[PDB]
Amino acid sequence: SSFSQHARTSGRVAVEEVDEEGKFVRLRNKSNEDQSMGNWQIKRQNGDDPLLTYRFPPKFTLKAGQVVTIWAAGAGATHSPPTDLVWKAQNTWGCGNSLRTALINSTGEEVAMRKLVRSVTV
Repeated sequence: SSFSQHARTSGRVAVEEVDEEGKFVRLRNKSNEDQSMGNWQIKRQNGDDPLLTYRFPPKFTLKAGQVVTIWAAGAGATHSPPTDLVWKAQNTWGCGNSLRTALINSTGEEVAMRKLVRSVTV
């Protein structure tokens, strides 16, 4: 339309419930390989606006079909590990044209991506 919703997956991760206009990324491990989320980096490019990333803690692992939730400080989400990873340096994305969000896996390969693409999307 004048907004297209997208996400794309590696398999053993899917961006399963992607909750619009910067509310949450509900992340599930859709194929059955247990992946180390202590070795993650969640990263975002916002428009022609700033370059952010959020870094993960070296202790945790995602299960072959469990659920996890990562998101932004004032999005209605609590600071609640290892289930709700709430980041500080942005509270959500209160203005955007084309937002590209993606998680970098347990070995540093990009595996589960979410894109919200609005005003001037070809």
